[PDB]
Amino acid sequence: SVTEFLKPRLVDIEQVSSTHAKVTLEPLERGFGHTLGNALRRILLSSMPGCAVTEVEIDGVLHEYSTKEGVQEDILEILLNLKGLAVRVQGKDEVILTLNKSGIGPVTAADITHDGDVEIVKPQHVICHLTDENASISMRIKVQRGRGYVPASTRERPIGRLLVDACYSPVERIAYNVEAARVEQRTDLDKLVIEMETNGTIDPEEAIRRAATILAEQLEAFVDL
Amino acid sequence: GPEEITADIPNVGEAALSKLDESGIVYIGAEVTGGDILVGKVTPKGETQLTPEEKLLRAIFGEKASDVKDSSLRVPNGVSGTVIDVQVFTRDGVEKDKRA
Amino acid sequence: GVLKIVKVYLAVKRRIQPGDKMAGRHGNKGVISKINPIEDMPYDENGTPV
Repeated sequence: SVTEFLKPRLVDIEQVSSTHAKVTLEPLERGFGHTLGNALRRILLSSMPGCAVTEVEIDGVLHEYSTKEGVQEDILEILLNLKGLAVRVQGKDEVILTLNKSGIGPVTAADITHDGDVEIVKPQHVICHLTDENASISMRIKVQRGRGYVPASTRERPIGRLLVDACYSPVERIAYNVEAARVEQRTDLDKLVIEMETNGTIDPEEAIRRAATILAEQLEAFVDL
Repeated sequence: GPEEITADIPNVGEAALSKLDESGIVYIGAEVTGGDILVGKVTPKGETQLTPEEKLLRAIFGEKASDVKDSSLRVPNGVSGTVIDVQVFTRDGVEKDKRA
Repeated sequence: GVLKIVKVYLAVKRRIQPGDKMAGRHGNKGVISKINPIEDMPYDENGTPV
C-alpha cells in the first residue's frame, strides 16, 4: 500500500571513543531521512540536560580577582578550568564535592573526594598546580543539573562564594548522513547515520530517545489542533 | 570640628551597614551596586543652644544622632562591581585606623 | 585642610552583546547585530558551525 510507511529502528550503535559515537536508524522512506536528521540535530544541540558546576568556595580567597600563595594559576583561571569539569550525577539534582590537596604537583579531577552518587568521567582533567611543598588547597564545588546556558549574571551570598556560568549541554557536536539502505526486496529505502560527539556524561541511545520524546510531545499539539 | 570616617551613621538602618567593617570601610570582595555605602563619613553640625524640642530628641534618641550629618561615599547609579582594593592615605600626625 | 583620603576599586566584567564594535586588521569594522543560537549557524559536512 501507499498509505503505509515503513518505520525506522535503532540498528547499530558504535562507540568509536568514550565521547564519540554513531547511531544507525533504518529503514526510512524517501525524504524522511533529512526530515528526521535536521530535527534531531536541532533538538540534541538545544535541549539536552546535564550537570554543571555553579558555585565554588576556597578557604583563603575572597573574590575571583586575587591570587593564592603556592598556586601558579589565578583564581579566575581555576574557575575557568572548573567550568569544563564533566560530572555524572545519578541520584540527585544537586551535590557538593570536596577537594583537598597538598604538596608540589598538579591537582586534577582525580583528587576530588569520592562520592557514591557522583562519577568523574575524565580523572585526568587538570584543575591547578601547586608549586610549593608547604602549600595546600581545599575547596567545595557545587554541581547541579539543568539544561542550556545560564550565565551567573542572570541568576545575599556571603563573601568568598564564587559564581560560574553554567553550560549544561553535554553534546559537543552532531552530524548526520543519509545513505542507501539494502532492504530485502526494495531499493527505495534510506538509512540515517548520526555521529555524536559529547563530553562522555550521557548515553547516545538515551539522548536519541529523549530527543524523540521531546519532538513527539511538541508535535502532539498539531495532531488535535 | 573635623569630619570623621566612622561606622555610626544614626539615621540609616542596620542592613545598609552590613558590608562595612569596624572602621566604616567596605570589605574586600563585597558585591556592591548603585546606592550602596562604600565609606561612612559624618559631617558635624554645631549649635551651642538646646531648645526644649532638641533636649527631648536628645533624651529619647541619644545625643549621637544630634549634631551630626551624613556625607558617606556611595556607589553612583548604574555602577556595579566587586571591591578588589582599598587604599588609605592619612596626614602625618593623625591617628591611623585599623584598616591602615 | 585635608585629613584623610580613601580610594576604593571596583572590578566588573563586560560580555559581548549586540551594539558592540568589532574590527579586523584590514579596515573591516562593524557592529554586532544578533547573537545567533548554535543550531541556526551554517555548518559543514562534519557538523562544525561557523
